[PDB]
Amino acid sequence: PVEYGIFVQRGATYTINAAGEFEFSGRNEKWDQALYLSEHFPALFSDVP
Amino acid sequence: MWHYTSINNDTRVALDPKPNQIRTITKPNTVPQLGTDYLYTFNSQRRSHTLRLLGPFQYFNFSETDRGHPLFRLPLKYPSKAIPADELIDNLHSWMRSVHLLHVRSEDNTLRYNWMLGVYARSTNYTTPVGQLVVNAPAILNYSNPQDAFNSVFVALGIDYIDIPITNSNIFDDSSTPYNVRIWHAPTMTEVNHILALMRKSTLVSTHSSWHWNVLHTFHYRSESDMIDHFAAKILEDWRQKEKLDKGALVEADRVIQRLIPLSSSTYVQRLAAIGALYPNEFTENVLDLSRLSTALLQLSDTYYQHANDQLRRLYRRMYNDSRTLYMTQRHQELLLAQITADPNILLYPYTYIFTTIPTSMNYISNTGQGRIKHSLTVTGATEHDTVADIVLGQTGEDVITISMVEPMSIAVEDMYGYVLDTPTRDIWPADEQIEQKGDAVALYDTKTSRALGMFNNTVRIDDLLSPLLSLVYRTYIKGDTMTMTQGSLDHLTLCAAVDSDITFVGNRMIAPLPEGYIPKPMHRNNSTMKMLSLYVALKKLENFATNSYLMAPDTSIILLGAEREPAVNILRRFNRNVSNVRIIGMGDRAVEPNIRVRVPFPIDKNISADFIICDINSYEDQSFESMFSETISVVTTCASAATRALVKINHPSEYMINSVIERLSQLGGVFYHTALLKTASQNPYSYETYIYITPIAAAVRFPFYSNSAMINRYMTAVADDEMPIIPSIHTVIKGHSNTYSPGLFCGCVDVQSAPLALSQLKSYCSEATTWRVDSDDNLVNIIARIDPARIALEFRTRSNTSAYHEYQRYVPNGLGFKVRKTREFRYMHREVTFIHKLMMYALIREQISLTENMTQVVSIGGRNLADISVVPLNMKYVVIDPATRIETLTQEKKNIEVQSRPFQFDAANMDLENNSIYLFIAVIMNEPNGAATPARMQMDKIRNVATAMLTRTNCVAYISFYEAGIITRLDQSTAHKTIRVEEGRLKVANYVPVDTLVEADVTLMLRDIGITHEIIRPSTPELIDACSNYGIRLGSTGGAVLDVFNHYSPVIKLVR
Amino acid sequence: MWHYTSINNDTRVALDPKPNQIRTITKPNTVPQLGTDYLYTFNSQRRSHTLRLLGPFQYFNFSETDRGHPLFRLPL
Amino acid sequence: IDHFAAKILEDWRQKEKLDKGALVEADRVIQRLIPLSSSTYVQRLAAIGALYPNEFTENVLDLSRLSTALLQLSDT
Ligand SMILES: Nc1nc2c(ncn2[C@@H]2O[C@H](COP(=O)(O)OP(=O)(O)OP(=O)(O)O)[C@@H](O)[C@H]2O)c(=O)[nH]1
Ligand SMILES: Nc1nc2c(ncn2[C@@H]2O[C@H](COP(=O)(O)OP(=O)(O)OP(=O)(O)O)[C@@H](O)[C@H]2O)c(=O)[nH]1
Ligand SMILES: Nc1nc2c(ncn2[C@@H]2O[C@H](COP(=O)(O)OP(=O)(O)OP(=O)(O)O)[C@@H](O)[C@H]2O)c(=O)[nH]1
Ligand SMILES: C[S@@+](CC[C@H](N)C(=O)[O-])C[C@H]1O[C@@H](n2cnc3c(N)ncnc32)[C@H](O)[C@@H]1O
Ligand SMILES: C[S@@+](CC[C@H](N)C(=O)[O-])C[C@H]1O[C@@H](n2cnc3c(N)ncnc32)[C@H](O)[C@@H]1O
Ligand SMILES: [Mg+2]
Ligand SMILES: [Mg+2]
Repeated sequence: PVEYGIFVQRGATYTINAAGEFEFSGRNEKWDQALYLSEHFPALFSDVP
Repeated sequence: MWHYTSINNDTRVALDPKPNQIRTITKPNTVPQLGTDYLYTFNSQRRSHTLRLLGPFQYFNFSETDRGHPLFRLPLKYPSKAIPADELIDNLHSWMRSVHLLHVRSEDNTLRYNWMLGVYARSTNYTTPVGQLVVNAPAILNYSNPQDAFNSVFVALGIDYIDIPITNSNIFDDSSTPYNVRIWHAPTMTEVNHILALMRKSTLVSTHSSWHWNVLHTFHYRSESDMIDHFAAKILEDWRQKEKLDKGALVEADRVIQRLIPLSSSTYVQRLAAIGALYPNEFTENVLDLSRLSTALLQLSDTYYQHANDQLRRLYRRMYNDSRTLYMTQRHQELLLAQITADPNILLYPYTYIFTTIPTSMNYISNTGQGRIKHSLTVTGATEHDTVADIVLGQTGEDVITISMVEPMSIAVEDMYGYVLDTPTRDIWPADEQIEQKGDAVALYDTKTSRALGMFNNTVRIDDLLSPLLSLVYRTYIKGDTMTMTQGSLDHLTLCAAVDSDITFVGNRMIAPLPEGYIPKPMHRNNSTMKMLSLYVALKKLENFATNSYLMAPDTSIILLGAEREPAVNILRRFNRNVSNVRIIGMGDRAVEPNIRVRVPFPIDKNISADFIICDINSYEDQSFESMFSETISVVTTCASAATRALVKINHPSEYMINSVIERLSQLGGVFYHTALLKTASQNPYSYETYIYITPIAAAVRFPFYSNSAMINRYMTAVADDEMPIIPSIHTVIKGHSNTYSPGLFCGCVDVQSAPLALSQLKSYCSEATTWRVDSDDNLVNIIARIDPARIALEFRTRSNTSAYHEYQRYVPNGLGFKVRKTREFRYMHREVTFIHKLMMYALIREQISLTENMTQVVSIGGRNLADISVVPLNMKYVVIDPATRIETLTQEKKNIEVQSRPFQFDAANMDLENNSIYLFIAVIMNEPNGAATPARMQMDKIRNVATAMLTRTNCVAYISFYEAGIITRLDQSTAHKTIRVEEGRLKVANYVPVDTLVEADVTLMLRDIGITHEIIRPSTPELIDACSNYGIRLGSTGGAVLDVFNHYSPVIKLVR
Repeated sequence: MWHYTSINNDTRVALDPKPNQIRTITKPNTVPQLGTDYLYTFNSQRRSHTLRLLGPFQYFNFSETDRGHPLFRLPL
Repeated sequence: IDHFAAKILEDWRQKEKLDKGALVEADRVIQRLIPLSSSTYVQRLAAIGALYPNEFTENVLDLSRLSTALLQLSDT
């Protein structure tokens, strides 16, 4: 629960920026496949420490 | 120094081991050592472990079997703290044993070992065709010519390329790699040209200007962003390297152009290649923030895409249109040519343009990293402003800037216990003087003293003023850090006042260590605690001046007549614990135990006596003057009768009150009373309350009555104020050249582009202005800038609005401050006493000057850096005659200020006083132009010359400041003079050489002999309140103790015609 | 000394951060420090723990998820 | 009642500083609350709180049970 809080505060998604930096959502939204084509990715697989 | 001087060399090839070393490249017998074999580190903030193998191993692919080793399990094993060095060394060593590269050692000295292929084949566990080739023919890894190292494997495999995974530099992160490198079979330059041209037909690939092992290799990125971070890291590398070559220093550069060439890439990479090629001045200036490097580069490419400079814009655009070409400066190309000369068959990128670099004259200021920039704004500059729009400063959070009402005073602990004396002057007290002084005293008391004086006396309490120092001493005693101090030292007293517990030394100069688990609470102090302590120290200093120990003598006693809790009685009882037989008691009408509760005058029955008495009596009740008078008189009467050394308080020290007290001591039979007015450093800075010091002496006291004494004038000059006290405003709008701002300070924030503008506008009021961005990513710059009246009196003399705006725009964006820490500005900053006395001088002379009619100009001889400018009205011309003054003909012409820049000639024949002029001689008469003090007879002589020279002029007014002799008599007996001294009987203000002082009587007699009209005036209390209000200054403690005796004894002669 | 001399000001508004600081108002990179970020104390007589967050955080509602964090389990 | 009493302490202290005439960074000129609807006992608290009785300056009341002291004071 604790690490989950620390992770999910960052956001459940992110977008790669035009500069290439990651930009996490900051929000705990449930993912939907409609997002798969959206700019967003799931945050678990960001591989960002 | 144009030509680049660099030894180019294939460092990656140099890193490849001779084959014989491969057997022991792991150094299996000996443990890996930090800083040689590896470089472990733990970023505790990020909580991220980072192990970096050194030497050949820095390039190392890991088989999944290698990852199954415990050494890689360690960072997960220690989420919080650093991996202990024993476990790191042991595990890394065992894994180092675990690795063994395939090789065939051979005698040839020309041979190397294809370490890349060796480790790679190992990491795949020899399942790739390269792995089979190596496992079957390990000798193929040996190579003489670096290129044929791969050509052998290509001809042997029949492939046109291999695609090697890249190493992650830290071995702990296992994250998927951004890209992989692809080694090509292209032995000739022509094959390389073909592979490049084909490479421009396919997505997300890029390559180096030249390749290691002289074999062509192309990066292939798994995503666009990965390419962007790669390109940015390389642009940093080439920019730094070119920065070293430009300085001309020899460099061991791996290749002349360290940055990448896109072959196929997105728009954003083509932008990166273009600004990267440009070598923009902005990198050398540190204008970009490197925290988010690629972003900075994108924005920079934006500014270049539509640059004001046509050359730079057309050059950037050209670089963007043909990104596959490698643009490079001519100085690079000559290096490339030298390299082609040394190694004729070397491969390097064929498509290249040699542009001429475009010079830019704009040197941006910069300094990344913590630290606010403390600007000193110029009054004027090259920029001409015209009707500048008002510059709103944004609201700022307390997360960034807090505004404490008063600056706590930084000070040595001993200085708190200093005090100043003022001995009586008058030999007699005529009855008419009694009626006059009583009239002034009753009239003053009946209408309460100045409201602004009260606002200051209550805003700046001594207790909160000394608080950080006392709490600091308590905080060090609690940690056990404090150790040595003398038994009688003032530091011992401060220690007794910092902590509730009894202290006992284990021996000389060594206090007892705290018992374990015991942390005694800080000693409780009301506002009058430190003051009572200082009056005690003053009593010990008055019994004899030689003493360093402040402990009472055995079989002696003291009383603190004013008492409630009376914490000082407790701190004193605790200070003298090792002394036998020392009675110490409070004795107020409000007294709590230990202190006895009793009214003063003492009951006829009760017997009270002591060798010392510190009265602090002060009725809370509002009362008629007759009752306050009789009460204070009876208080001093019993205080004198009960002790040989009373130290009575006087709440309303009018000349009438103190003199009546002396008349009362004169009335008592058979005991003549020496007496002196006194004021400690521990008193509230603005209190006019004074401690009269009574003591019998066998001789009758010549000159016992007071008249125009310093401590008294600190009180009586204060009176009901015509205007309401000036509350310090916090301005947020910076109008251009308004002159409408009340005393206080600008504070707030602005967008950083607007920052140079605001500095160009707040320069009109603020003399100096601190600024800072709070973060690299936060565009606003916070700005604090207090309003200096001297800067106003200077800048508003004429309507021109020039400033150094062109300099300030050099600052943006990194050049004007950075600080994450919250900053705490004060509405009332600390100042040394001499400066405040100077401002009181300026207030007195300015109010005196506004009264005069029809005066053409103010001539401040010895005016230094325009320091007297606050006095002179904005209309009349100002003139400086100080040799020390710097010349600024633009500022002089623009602000109506003539500057002689020559020594003044005091000889009467050389004198040239104009009619209708105001000649300022503020503390200039006492020194020679080189700074050596003039002898006092020479001072009185030059005063006599300025006096006689003015005798002819129809309208003129001199203001000759000088020091009265009496002050040396007072500072010989006082203690609270950290700045002022008395070296061999001469005054020594600030850092100036000691200077002999004039006597007031001989000077007034001399001016009577001259026949000139004269008046010896000094600044008053209201002038002090004016200085402190207008400047945003609080007086401080030692300054408040010495200011009365010092300012009263720096008279300003007022010659007039 | 009759007239009151006071600078009135909306301190609660002053406590509200500029929006840019909100990203780092937690100061996520660096540990909270006593007396600046928080003010812990333990009244041993009353046996009562008392943690008081400083700065903007002094005004802070807690989601029940926030209460499920171990930090709030400490006094027990 | 406890809220009103805490606010009466606050306004009494602040007014105690303004009466001494020292400059103060007060958040608002009258720190204490105004009942809009309340029981009798709160109306008493608002009344003595408004009075600024000499008894606070003299420390005649005991602050250990502040509201009670204020109720008795409103009685007197
Ligand atoms: N797997 C593996 N990769 C290597 C080896 N040597 C070099 N590389 C990779 O080759 C790429 C380009 O080679 P270099 O030109 O020597 O390295 P670089 O481009 O100057 O950048 P750095 O490797 O960070 O110093 C780099 O990204 C390295 O990761 C090796 O021995 N084994
Ligand atoms: N070389 C280069 N071209 C640019 C740049 N910015 C815009 N362009 C040109 O403008 C076209 C698209 O313009 P925009 O959509 O406004 O660019 P952008 O992606 O929004 O980037 P920004 O200008 O920072 O807002 C591109 O095809 C480019 O040719 C730049 O920074 N560098
Ligand atoms: N404003 C005010 N009115 C009071 C106070 N005490 C009594 N009264 C008046 O008296 C009426 C009721 O009197 P009591 O019943 O004796 O009051 P109480 O609640 O017993 O309180 P005590 O007088 O302390 O015994 C109320 O309606 C009030 O109008 C007081 O302290 N303040
Ligand atoms: C300004 S207070 C400071 C007292 C003491 N210095 C302390 O440690 O707090 C002076 C006290 O003297 C008391 N006092 C007033 N008139 C007195 C009198 N006539 N005789 C004895 N004490 C008196 C008052 O109660 C007042 O609280
Ligand atoms: C006390 S300082 C400046 C006076 C005043 N406090 C101020 O700041 O404007 C006096 C300066 O006058 C200069 N000075 C000394 N003798 C002078 C002389 N005979 N004529 C003109 N200037 C003199 C010295 O260089 C010295 O720095
Ligand atoms: Mg490299
Ligand atoms: Mg509040």
